[PDB]
Amino acid sequence: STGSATTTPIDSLDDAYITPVQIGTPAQTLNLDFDTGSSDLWVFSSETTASEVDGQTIYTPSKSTTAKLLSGATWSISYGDGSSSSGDVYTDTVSVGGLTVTGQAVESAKKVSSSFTEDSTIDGLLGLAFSTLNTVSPTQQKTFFDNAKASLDSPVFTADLGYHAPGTYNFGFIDTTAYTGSITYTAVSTKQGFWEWTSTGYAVGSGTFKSTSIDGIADTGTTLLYLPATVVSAYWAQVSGAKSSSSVGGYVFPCSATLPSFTFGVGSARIVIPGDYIDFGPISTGSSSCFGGIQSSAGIGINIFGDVALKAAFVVFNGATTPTLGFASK
Repeated sequence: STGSATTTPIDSLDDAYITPVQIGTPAQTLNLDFDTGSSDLWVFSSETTASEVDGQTIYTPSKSTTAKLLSGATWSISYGDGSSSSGDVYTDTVSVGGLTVTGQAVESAKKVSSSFTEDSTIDGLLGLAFSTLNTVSPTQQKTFFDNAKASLDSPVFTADLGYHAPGTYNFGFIDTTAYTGSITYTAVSTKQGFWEWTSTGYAVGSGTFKSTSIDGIADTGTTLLYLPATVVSAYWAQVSGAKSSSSVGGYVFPCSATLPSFTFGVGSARIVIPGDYIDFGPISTGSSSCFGGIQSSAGIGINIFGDVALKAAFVVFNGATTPTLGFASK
């Protein structure tokens, strides 16, 4: 089997991407944030505290003839941005782009933090990291990809995120029309539960490539590119007027600037992020100070190849017995 679904930016900045997902019988379609940095499929629901729902579409398990309470199971998750959610668990039928899993754990939110409530466009998350990170207790549950893997034509999914445009998540096949050149594969460590790999270095604009190992994670659920302070300083030093602002929470730059590109290494191959992809617009409405799309990871504990980086590439998440990651230009 295979599946193919379009993923769409939630706003004009590409702050995140939503993909429609069919849950239950008859189908209830929710727009979920596919997140290769976590491993829980959770949704706004008829059980979510009413004051914490503001425009989202909800899953109502009582209206699904295939829903079943997973007795005793609870979940609770906290994300790197300080947001969180928690609740109980049903199993139900879940379909993405024509690919159907029966018995998928659907984590029903009883509580969500303010940032989820405040984002009316995201109805929940669909985790695509390794199932060892799933938070369901006392019986950990499998991701959608883990459950579908055996049925797929090939045990892979691909992320093709658009810049200010829709893109595609495919399951079970590699669309050879969706990228240019060849796909360069690189090793993955699953020891932390992430799609964790080592970039071979970077360049800023037309500058020379610096060969240096950068361990980080491929994370479709993080907006920006978070890299070591040395790398980020070298990038922003090429932008007149750019500075790190403690009050804003990262590097800012004059909105009148033209930003240089940023290149990262994948083995001997190179992925070029155009400068425009690094512009996240005014820090507040009407400001001439703009927020940078490359930020320091020094306070995180891990480097994060988020959407800024991934949307410059066609990315293969290879879930073979030994997982690997593939990157191609497009």
